[PDB]
Amino acid sequence: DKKFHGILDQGEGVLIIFDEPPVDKTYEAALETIQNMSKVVDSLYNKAKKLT
Amino acid sequence: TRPANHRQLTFEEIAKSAKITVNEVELLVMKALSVGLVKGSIDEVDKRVHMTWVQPRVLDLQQIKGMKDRLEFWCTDVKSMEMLVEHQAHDILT
Amino acid sequence: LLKLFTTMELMRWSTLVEDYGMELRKGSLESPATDVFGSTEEGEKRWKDLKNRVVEHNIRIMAKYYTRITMKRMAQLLDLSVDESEAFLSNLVVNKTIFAKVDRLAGIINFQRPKDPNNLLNDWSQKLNSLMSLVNKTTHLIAKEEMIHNLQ
Amino acid sequence: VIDAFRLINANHEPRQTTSNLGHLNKPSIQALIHGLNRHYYSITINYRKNELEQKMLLNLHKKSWMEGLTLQDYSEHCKHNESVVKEMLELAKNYNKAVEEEDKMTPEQLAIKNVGKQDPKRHLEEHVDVLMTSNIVQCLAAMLDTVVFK
Amino acid sequence: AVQKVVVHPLVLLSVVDHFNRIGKVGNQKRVVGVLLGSWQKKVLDVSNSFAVPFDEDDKDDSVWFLDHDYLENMYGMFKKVNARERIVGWYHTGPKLHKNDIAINELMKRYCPNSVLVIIDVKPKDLGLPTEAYISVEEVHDDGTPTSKTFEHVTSEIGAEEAEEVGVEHLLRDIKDTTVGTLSQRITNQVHGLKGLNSKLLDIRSYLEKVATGKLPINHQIIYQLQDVFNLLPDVSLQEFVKAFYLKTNDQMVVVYLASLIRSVVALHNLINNKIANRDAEKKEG
Repeated sequence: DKKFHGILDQGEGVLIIFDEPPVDKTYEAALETIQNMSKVVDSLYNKAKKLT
Repeated sequence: TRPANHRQLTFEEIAKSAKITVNEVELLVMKALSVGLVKGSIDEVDKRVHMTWVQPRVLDLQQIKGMKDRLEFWCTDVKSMEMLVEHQAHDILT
Repeated sequence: LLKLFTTMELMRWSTLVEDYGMELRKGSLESPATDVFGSTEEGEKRWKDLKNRVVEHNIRIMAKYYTRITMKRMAQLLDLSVDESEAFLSNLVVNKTIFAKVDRLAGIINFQRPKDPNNLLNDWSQKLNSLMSLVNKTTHLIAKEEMIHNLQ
Repeated sequence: VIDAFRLINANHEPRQTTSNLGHLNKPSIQALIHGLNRHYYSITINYRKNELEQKMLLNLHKKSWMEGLTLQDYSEHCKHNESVVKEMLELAKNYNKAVEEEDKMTPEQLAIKNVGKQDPKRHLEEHVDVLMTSNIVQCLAAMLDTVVFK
Repeated sequence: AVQKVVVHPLVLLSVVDHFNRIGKVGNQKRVVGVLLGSWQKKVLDVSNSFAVPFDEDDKDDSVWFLDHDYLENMYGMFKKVNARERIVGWYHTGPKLHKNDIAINELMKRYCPNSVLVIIDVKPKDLGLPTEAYISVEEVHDDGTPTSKTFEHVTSEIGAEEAEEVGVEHLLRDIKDTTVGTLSQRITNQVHGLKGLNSKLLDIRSYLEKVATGKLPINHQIIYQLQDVFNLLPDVSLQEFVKAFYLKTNDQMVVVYLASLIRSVVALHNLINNKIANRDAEKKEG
């Protein structure tokens, strides 16, 4: 349930602790923008027909 | 004396060049840092020590030449890469 | 006592008790004692308190330098067996006093915070900027010396 | 806005002509209304400058040399980049929502489509130029330093 | 201590006019005057200047005249014209620091104890600011023993009010290239900064040559400073540093890549619109 940060080690009876930034919030924005302009290119194609 | 790149001593070398047992070396460097002679840290785990800087010390007329030669190398590098930038960037900035 | 508590260097409880032990707790006829460390129960409590403060100052002083220090060596230098020194460090960290990670599995006490690449490059930048300013200052002193010695 | 004058007497033409140097300025309506070329006449103004004046006027806007090779607080760099990209996300959504139009819109109606309403295309152009210039400059400075100082 | 000193374009141009007028008068190699201004809590503000007759003996640096009576009269008249401005320091147009400077400053120090000296070169053979500011302070040595007065450099810059900005921008119609985009941030720097660094390093090297060849004596504070300088220089072969540099370069690249994608899509859209417009114009024309 993500109460704290780390993971066990069975057999050895250890408990590691660390600190992780699971996300960066500057690649997610880029991926969403790539998707949005994929939709825009689809729109241009749908508007490329009139040229034919 | 140790070159700038390495400058990472070992306890055993302290003990052999200061005539002290390894156990009591740590207090020596601890104190040296405390007074203000050298900045750095200690690695008790690995029995090493990093000296990021040593108090300035007067130099004779030989080390002066070494420092001048290092400055020549620096100036040559700087000019080389100023030229690289200007040439590769000529068309835009005429 | 004041200087010892302001100088930055490890101090041994043994030395403090041997020298000032009598001048503080049992008092002096020439120099009157104070109720600070008398025989009352509060006297024992404040004596424990002074022990605690010497230990915590020792911990902090090795916590400025000493990136890494084996648990055994810290405990030996602090004059405690392994367990009590470990408990003291754990309490100190939990209280936010000092920062350090006990690697109980390898017996190492790391005093170094994480180095995110952002901070690493920022330190590099600060170093370059200081280099630049020192170049400028050395040139000013050179101009001054040349002015003072060259017109002649 | 500046001009040099002199007084016409009560006498004809106030001055004689031997070039086009007088007639190049098209005097303004307000100056005429208030008496130009009737009681006073203008004179051409020249801002001629010597060599040292030229050399210092060019030397005002010049920053120190250190400023040229200073990076930015990298954390501020990343924050600025992520902020602009998080803006480009919504600008791209609006660009999609706006390109679908421009076919179902009268040739005149478009000239008013953009009054009081954000336009995605121009803002995207501006942000792209900003991002790309800033990042190129920071990268080049980082590499140039990486070489120069040892 | 002064954290910063801001001069105004009018002062620079007035000093240049002064030097031109005297040189036209001739038989001089430096000019001296005053500087008027106010304070803004350690952020000085120089705003105006006037002349002060002065003459010197080039051969021996112990003979000089400076009509301080002229200074007092002009301060009276200027203070009559503009009250908000009071004497701030003094300026001179010699290339680099002279020996009399401490003498004059101690003379000037009566009118303003916190007097800052501003040198305005009028013939810049370099790529850098045209002014240098200096403040006189007592220097106590660990071995240099006698306590003299030496100039400590203080940060200086150029600043202008809206009227001055308008006028200068008007006169600057002799050359102009704004291109605030990448062109400026790559001509104003990178090249400029490297050129300046090279010139400074070359001055340090000339002095080092002179000391080593015996033409001068040895100065120990300089040697300690240079040792600190060489100790600051970073090392670029540490895996940690390489890792960090690559990480950051990669992030910068992803952003530029997104930017270029955006731009390509927009340009293609523009081509399509132009093509459609041409086709429609032809069909209507046919």
